Amino acid sequence: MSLINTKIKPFKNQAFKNGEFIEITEKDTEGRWSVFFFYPADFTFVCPTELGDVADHYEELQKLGVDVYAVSTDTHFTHKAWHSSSETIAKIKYAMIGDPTGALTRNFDNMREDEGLADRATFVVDPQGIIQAIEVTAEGIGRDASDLLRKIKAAQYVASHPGEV
Amino acid sequence: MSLINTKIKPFKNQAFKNGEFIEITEKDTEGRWSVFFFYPADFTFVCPTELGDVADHYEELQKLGVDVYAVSTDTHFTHKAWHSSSETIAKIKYAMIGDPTGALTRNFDNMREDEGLADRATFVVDPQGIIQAIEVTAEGIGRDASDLLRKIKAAQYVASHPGEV
Amino acid sequence: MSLINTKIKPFKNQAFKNGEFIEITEKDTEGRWSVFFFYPADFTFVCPTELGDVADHYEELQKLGVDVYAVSTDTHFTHKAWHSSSETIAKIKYAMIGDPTGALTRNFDNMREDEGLADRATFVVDPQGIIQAIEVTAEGIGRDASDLLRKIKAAQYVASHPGEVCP
Amino acid sequence: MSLINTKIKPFKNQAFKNGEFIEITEKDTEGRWSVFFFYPADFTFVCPTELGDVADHYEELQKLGVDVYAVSTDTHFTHKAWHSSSETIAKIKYAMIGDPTGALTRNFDNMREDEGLADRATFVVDPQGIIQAIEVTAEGIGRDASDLLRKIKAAQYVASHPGEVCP
Amino acid sequence: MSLINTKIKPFKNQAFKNGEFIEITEKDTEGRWSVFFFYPADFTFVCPTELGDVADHYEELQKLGVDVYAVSTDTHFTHKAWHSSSETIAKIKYAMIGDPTGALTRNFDNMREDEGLADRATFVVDPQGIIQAIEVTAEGIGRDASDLLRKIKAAQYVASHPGEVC
Amino acid sequence: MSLINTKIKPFKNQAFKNGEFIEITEKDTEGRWSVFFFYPADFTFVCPTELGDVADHYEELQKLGVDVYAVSTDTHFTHKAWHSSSETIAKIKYAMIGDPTGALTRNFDNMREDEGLADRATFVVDPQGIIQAIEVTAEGIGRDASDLLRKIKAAQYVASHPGEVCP
Amino acid sequence: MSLINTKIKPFKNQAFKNGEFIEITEKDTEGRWSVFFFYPADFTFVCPTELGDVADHYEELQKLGVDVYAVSTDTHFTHKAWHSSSETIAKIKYAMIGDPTGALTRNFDNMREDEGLADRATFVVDPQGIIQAIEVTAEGIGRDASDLLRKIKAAQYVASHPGEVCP
Amino acid sequence: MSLINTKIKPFKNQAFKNGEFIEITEKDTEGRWSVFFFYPADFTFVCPTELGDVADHYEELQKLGVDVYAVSTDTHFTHKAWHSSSETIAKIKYAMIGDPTGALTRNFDNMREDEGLADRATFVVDPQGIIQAIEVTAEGIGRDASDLLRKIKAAQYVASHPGEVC
Amino acid sequence: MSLINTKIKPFKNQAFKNGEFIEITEKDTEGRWSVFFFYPADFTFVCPTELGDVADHYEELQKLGVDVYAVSTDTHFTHKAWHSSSETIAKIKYAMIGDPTGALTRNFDNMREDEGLADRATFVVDPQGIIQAIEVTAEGIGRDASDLLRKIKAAQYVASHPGEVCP
Amino acid sequence: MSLINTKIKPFKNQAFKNGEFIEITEKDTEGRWSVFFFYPADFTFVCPTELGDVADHYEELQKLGVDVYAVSTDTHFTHKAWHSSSETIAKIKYAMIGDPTGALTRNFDNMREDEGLADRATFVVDPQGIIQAIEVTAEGIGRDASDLLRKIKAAQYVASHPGEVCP
Repeated sequence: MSLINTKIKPFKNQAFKNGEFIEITEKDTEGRWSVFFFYPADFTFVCPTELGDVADHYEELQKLGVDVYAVSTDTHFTHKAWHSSSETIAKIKYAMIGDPTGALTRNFDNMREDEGLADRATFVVDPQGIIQAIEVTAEGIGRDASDLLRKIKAAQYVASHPGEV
Repeated sequence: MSLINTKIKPFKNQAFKNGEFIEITEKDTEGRWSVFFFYPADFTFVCPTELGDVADHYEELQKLGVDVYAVSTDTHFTHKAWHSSSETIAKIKYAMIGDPTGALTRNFDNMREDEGLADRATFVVDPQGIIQAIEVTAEGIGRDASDLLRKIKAAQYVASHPGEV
Repeated sequence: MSLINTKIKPFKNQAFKNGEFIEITEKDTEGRWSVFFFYPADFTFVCPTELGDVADHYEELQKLGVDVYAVSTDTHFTHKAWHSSSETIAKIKYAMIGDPTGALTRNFDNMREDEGLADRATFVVDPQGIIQAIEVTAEGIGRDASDLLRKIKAAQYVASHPGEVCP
Repeated sequence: MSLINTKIKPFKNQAFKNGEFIEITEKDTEGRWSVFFFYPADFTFVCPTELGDVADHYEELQKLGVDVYAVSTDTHFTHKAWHSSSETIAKIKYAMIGDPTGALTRNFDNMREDEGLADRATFVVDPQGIIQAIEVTAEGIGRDASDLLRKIKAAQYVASHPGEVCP
Repeated sequence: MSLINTKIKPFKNQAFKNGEFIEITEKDTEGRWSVFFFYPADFTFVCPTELGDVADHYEELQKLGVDVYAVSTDTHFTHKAWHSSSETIAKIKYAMIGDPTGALTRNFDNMREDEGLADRATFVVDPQGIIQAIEVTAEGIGRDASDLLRKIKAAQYVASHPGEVC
Repeated sequence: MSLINTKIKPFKNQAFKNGEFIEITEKDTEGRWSVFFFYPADFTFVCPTELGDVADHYEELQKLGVDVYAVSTDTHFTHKAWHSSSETIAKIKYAMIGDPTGALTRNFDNMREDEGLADRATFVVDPQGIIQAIEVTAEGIGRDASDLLRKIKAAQYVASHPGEVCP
Repeated sequence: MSLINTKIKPFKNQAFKNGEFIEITEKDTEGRWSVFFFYPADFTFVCPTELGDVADHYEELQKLGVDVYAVSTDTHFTHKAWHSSSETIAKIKYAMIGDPTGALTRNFDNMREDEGLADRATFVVDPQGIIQAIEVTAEGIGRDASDLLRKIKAAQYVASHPGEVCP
Repeated sequence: MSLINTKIKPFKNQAFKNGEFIEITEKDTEGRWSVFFFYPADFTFVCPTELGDVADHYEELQKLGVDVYAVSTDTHFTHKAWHSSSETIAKIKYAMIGDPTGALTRNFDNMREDEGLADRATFVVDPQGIIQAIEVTAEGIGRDASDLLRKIKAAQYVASHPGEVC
Repeated sequence: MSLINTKIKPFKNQAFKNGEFIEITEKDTEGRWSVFFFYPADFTFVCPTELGDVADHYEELQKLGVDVYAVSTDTHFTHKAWHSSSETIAKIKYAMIGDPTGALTRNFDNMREDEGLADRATFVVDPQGIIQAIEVTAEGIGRDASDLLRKIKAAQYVASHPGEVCP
Repeated sequence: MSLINTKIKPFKNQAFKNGEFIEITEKDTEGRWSVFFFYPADFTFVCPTELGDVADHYEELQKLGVDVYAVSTDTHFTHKAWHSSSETIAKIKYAMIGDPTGALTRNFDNMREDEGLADRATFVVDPQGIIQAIEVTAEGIGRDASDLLRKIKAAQYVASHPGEVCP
């Protein structure tokens, strides 16, 4: 059974956001468009072009009323260090959630059970909590932020206008 | 458990391809890059911009050595009629698979069990049979063919060069 | 476990009738004689002589107080397209139900599980919902509408005169 | 889970035919067209027009290479007595199978479980054993043999010459 | 797991009695001694000596306040035909129950599953519904009606005079 | 499920016979007619008319090649005492089996579970081990040995002469 | 799991006592010291020295307020016969319980399952129903009534005088 | 579900015997009469009359070819301390087994689960390993060694002279 | 599933303290710092340096408001005898708990299942009942009380003043 | 179910050591003294005094023939970053294992299931693989490396002189 068009499960995770630690839950996503951006690990040799691309469009997403949540199995302590260490990660101003339990990752059925890391997946959730769009990729295959931006605009248009030609 | 990075299951489905009925199986996908394009139904009032967009890039995909498989719960008899009826569907020259049993749709966990139709999903499969990229969307939210094209080129680059910076 | 002389199971399917879509249920059948006409698929190369033959007698069936329900595993969107495409299907004035779930087909135990299509079966249901006549045929074997009419008239005769047969 | 286009299940029943008892199995039906004719009970007040109709066409069915098997839940001993009793049943020259177990009746899914009798169903089986036509009716609703004969000729035509007919 | 000294299960069966069809249930057996006489089938070549014997003793049984119920897997329509056909069955004044479902036969655990016919068994049921005597035999083995009559008289004596210690 | 026309289950019980103890098994019943005579208990106040009646016919039964086995849930030690105690039981020359475990009683489905005693049942078994006749009665209802003797002669006749049809 | 220091399970058995039958239950043991004396069978060739030894001390046990219950898997009818038969058993004035169902024997976990008889066990139960002493032996090994009497006096002493510490 | 007439389960336990530690197993009991004497605990205020009685009769038991094994849930280290401490326990010449695991106690179904101590029970085991006599009592109830001695002699007589019918 | 940072499970054990027996439960540890000190057995040849070390620091622990509980699988009766026997154990003024059930030992997951003795483990529990420090060693490896004392002072400091220390 | 004196379970984890990644298994530990040092997370604000204190004594441990294994639930990619970031972690010359699965942490029963991080535990393993010493502490309570060294030397002394303690 697919996760498309289903309500997101509850959670409690700590996160790093613009130099301050915070706690996000499913309560925070209510009445807001949410974007859960899963990625495997921090401090990897792979280019963080995907996270940096979303950082560029984050001003645009905030104007649409869309929150962004970068998720990974590393701790939020690690996210703070990787923000200060890397130049590309310094650009992001959205919440970077840590999921050492893996609970939030397993809610979206997105766990590499052998590696203990999250697969590369992007989810789009409406104010009601229902998942409207999913995108999963293998390693080395990037996901485009401008493509994501179009999918969100389409989702907001459908919620506004049911049954268009 | 996710379908990402798993081998595709076996199948036997009839299909319509450039004016001729044919039978495709998992044997045909072996040694070839395959793209399974799921969509709910034929003769709907919704614009088939997604199928028409892939038709434009089909010349380009064939040069990369990539086969395309449009899948739906309607019969292959219905696919022939919709090819002759519609102008946008007349453009496609790839196989349009019919899945009235739903077996091929349920192999990819992509069934609307209430409606008896397939969800809007796109899959990318390598010559080995392993799924490298997944994209699922709700109705009204289109998927971009140029975005898909980039994800395939990336997948072929990774298969060629393991462990790039 | 014969399916004859049993009350029809409840259902909720979308259908196409006279250029507009409608929702049909078991609530619509009660209080009226119903005829569920199953066929495997739309846009098949085999002729719809059976479907067109019922369309000719539909004026007589409506006069008798009998509704007709053409059922198939295709969508109602296809039923609209196949109505405009073919001449024989353009004669159809009754509802053409779509059953992509197969639920309505499985209620009558009439599903080809391998193919995922309905078998060629015709059922006659009284106002109470009880099935009084069944006719199932293989591919290529035609179902006569004139014989169907005779069975309907016989069923209505027995309903009007219960236990008054063969003296 | 329809019985149409499926191979018949094996059986072993006693039967009465032309003044002597015989044992009939699924092996007797092999390589030959068979017609299983079910009816509820013997010595009923209902007129056996359906049994008599097939008896008239039996000479014509034997020319087509078609065997007929009348089946009921009564014993083969009972069938012999009903042959000597009624003048309509005296016309019967085909085998009258007794099915007190109900096994043969339940193989065709044609048992009135609460009554312990078979329903009025007619089946057409090809030499391969595959069921090509089914016809079930309620009490009082007659099954005409002329339509059955037409269905058999159609079935034999499709088996002989696949790839037809109308486009 | 025996069937002796147990209350009979409820049932609904059609039967033929003196040129007329009737419906018997467990309600009809209440407040009366009953005798369920199972036999395999009608119109068989085997001698109907067993049913003919009970027909002779039926006058005696009706005096004792005992009803007789001949049960079989054949229909009640056949019982009527077999009554007019045979001269031995013409002596039958008691009810001939038809059990095509087999439910009544299955209540007494007396069914040949592979044959679909009832085994030749005899049961004696008191007014309370409790089974007091059981007799089962194989094909060709005769059941004596005079011995049955003796058992019924003994059953009625014990019910009337319980705890008489010899 | 009926026990008529079924092979007896295997057993190993201790028994008292003719002033000495012996062990009886299903091996002893092979190739011989056997009669299993169940009764509830020893030293009861009820008159043992049933056991004494069989003892009178035991001389005749041995000429027919028939063994008798009186079974009960009491010990074989108790049977020896009851043989010496009562004058009616002193007539018995056949084996008196004790079944304190109740295994042999439960093989014939003849146990009063709440009481822990056997019901009054009599079984006739042929040399093959198949049960040909069953007779069960309630307390106070006597079982006739003359009728039992008659049933055995009928059983031996049918075994020797299969399928006798009377003219 | 040990049965020592546990409340006895409920039961309802028929027993022979002093020339007449009676029904014993767990209700009868309430508010009184009880002694359950198990032995395998009646009319055995083994000398009943154990039962006769308790009969000698029964006069003394009744002064202590102690009831005795001789239990066995034989019927109470058999106990009456064995009371009249043997001279050693004629001494017994306490209740001789019969347990053909074996329920009371299995309450004390004292059944030879393969044999269908009780083992040689003796239990001492206080007014509360709690088991204070257990004594089990094999065949041929005698149980002393004098030692049993001593154990009861010790049990009554401890019940009256809890936690006695010797200086 | 009784423990009478059943072969003893195998075991491995440390024990104290005559100022020296030893390891006893089921192998040591083979070909010899054994007496497993369970008691709850060491250093208790209750009188050790039961163990003292067996110590007096131990010479008699060794003549009969009978070994004695005093078992308890305490360690064998404590048994040594309790041997030197008390004067009644100083009479003990037989082995004092320690069973802190409780395995040997659980083999005889003789454990107070909530207390974690063994119930006061006595067992008599023949050379074959079969249990011939069992005796269990509650706290404060004395076990007689002279009666135990009588049972052992009776057990040896029956083994020697089986089927002597009086 | 670590025991660190978890509330201790409830118990009820007998113990010896200053020449008299007492019952200790989880309720006695409430509102007070507790130290559960496990060791395998009494009267062992191994030198009790670890027991003696804590006895020297017990006066210092009582000032900090810390109770000490020496635990083993031996009985509380045994602990009394070992107190009078050894001169090192004579220094003990804290409670010596006996755990013959092993329940208290198994609550801390500290049982040598094959030996039936406790392992050499030391636990530190706060007034809330939460375990703040664990230390387990093998046979021969000593646990020093000076390090334990330091760990307790650190635990009391963190409880008093959260938010430390080094960045 | 104490974890002391048990053979360590097999594992396969990635690790960081001296600026390069390596794979460590139970195969690497056998034949050598090993020390598994668990800590909850990298880049925590709390000081790594415990981790730096072991780095000071690592020259002495390598001389004693002892390997050190720092374990945590973070990736080995973070261990490399935290090595370059902090001064105290730059002193680390031994392997720092990553355990994102938590498998290695769950082998030692040292997982905070709520937080998904390892508890502060230190284990000492001999060449045979048997665990000889365990030390677990809460957050804020320091683990002394000088005390750890003493336990190691004690474990090696007992291994060299088995059963030669405390005379």
